[PDB]
Amino acid sequence: FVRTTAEGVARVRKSKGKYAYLLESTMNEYIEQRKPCDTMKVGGNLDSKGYGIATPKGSSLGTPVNLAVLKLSEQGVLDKLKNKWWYDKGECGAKDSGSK
Amino acid sequence: HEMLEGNERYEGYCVDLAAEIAKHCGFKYKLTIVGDGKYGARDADTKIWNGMVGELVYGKADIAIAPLTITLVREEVIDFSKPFMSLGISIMIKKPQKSKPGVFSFLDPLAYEIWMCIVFAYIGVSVVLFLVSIFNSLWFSLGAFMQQGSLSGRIVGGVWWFFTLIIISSYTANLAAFLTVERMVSPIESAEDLSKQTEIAYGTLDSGSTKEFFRRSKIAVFDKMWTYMRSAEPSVFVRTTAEGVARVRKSKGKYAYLLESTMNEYIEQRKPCDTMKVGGNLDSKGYGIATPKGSSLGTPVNLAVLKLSEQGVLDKLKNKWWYDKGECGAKDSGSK
Amino acid sequence: GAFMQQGSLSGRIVGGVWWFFTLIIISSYTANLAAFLTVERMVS
Amino acid sequence: PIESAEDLSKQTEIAYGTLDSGSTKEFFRRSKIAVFDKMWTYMRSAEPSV
Amino acid sequence: EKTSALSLSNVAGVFYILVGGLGLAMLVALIEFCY
Ligand SMILES: CCN(CC)Cc1cccc(CCc2nc3ccc(F)cc3c(=O)n2-c2ccccc2Cl)n1
Repeated sequence: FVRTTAEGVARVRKSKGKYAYLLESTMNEYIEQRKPCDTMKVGGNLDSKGYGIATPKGSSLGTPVNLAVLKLSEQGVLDKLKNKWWYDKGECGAKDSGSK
Repeated sequence: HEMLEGNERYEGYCVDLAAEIAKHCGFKYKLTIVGDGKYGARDADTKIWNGMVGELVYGKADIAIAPLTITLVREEVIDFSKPFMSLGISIMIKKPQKSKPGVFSFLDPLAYEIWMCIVFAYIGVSVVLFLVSIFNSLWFSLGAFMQQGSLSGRIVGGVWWFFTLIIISSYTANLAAFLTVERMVSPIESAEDLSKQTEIAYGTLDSGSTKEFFRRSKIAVFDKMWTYMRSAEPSVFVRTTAEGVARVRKSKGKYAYLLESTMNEYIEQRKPCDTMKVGGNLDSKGYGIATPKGSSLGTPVNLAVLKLSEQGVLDKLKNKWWYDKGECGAKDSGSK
Repeated sequence: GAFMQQGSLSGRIVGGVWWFFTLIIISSYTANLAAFLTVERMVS
Repeated sequence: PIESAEDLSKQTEIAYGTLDSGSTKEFFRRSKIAVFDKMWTYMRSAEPSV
Repeated sequence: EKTSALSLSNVAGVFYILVGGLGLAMLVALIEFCY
């Protein structure tokens, strides 16, 4: 086990292919697209969780923001935004891994 | 099903979930089948809801536990619980690399006509060494054949040496080609690479959430898939989900079908185990338990669903009816 | 001493079919060695 | 690379860039084509400055 | 996917230079038997 998430990434880079690390797919997918492009996500996810937008109970902003998030997903916004900051903004391109 | 009666009549994932829901709340439930189906939709003209979602708004049921899509149009009329099962649109293709070893392929690069043509040159040179110089001359001509190849006999082995040199080189050269070309393979490619080539066709369901995703999608990769399937002839769509599954099996690996990962993973685990989910999901979505708005069951049920996910229950129930009871239990762990 | 330089009438067909067998392997050895030097695959 | 614009967008070994202030740069910006928008996103976030 | 295969029409190019050498081998054999 490692102290921080920062030490967990660096240990894989200095293990000569003899150490693995387990973490959420989002952070793992992002690290995959940042130099020097030596890590990789392999295999499917182990469990079903997610991220959400939190609101104090009984607040007016509650119900609308919840509905608004569902509109973004069905309008392809959330998928586009993730594609924009993970892969587009990424330094190791998505096409770099597809025979270059 | 004929001899039994009541809740035990049915079995399934949500059936087991129905109890685990009732255990963390404490209520005597009853499993009713929807009278029409179609999950939950709203008509254009009359604007009357139908299906399971309708039996919640109209008070005919008290809760809807099923693989119910968490869409916005349904969230406006019923309170969804958090997702008990994350999923997305996926790809389904046939089982590749079905062929072929055997001694008939032992004479493939050098074509069928050349293995029967090289033998005309061997006996044609073993009969010329009979002349230029029956049991010791064929042994002497064969003793010169294995080691490559008078002034009359020296040019026989000199020209035969060129001829045998060309064939072994054109044999070795072409043999690397079939191995370099094999070394490309997809095999097994991503969702974007499926759109690039048009040798293997692909499509979705003719009327459903899967087709509409590609319609208004403004992403380049998915719009390129949409403009292809829209103009594709013959029609790449299918009428029902059963047809789309069957069409992949009978296309010799030259057709693909796109559908939700849940329904894709389940066909992977049923006979005759020739389908396979490839690549990751396309979009983010999940199923939820619907309740009537303002109902006292609401927030308690939502809290209970979070309890089942983190305790490891919803992951266990997923594995149970998919992989454990699955008829292709051996075709999953050793398929790669 | 007959094996290093490739391969009576009974001893000639022995050195001939052996020469044909070893010719296949050394060619299939070279042909596959080129394929793995052209396309480098990455084993997970 | 083969002589084409899509073959230039598909790889990032040989980098590419335009002028800092001109009609050349503004074309890629508001272009709504699949081939050209990918080139814009790359040049927009390429580091160091192309 | 090639499947380029091997062409018999081009293999004949060396089958004709060989039989040409076999025909030349019969022309040199006769001049050795005379002198
Ligand atoms: C693996 C899928 N194959 C399609 C049947 C691809 C293919 C197509 C044409 C030819 C080949 C290679 C065939 C082959 N030819 C030989 C000729 C002479 C000889 F001494 C040996 C071989 C030979 O071992 N092969 C072969 C067959 C199957 C796998 C590997 C090889 Cl090298 N493979």
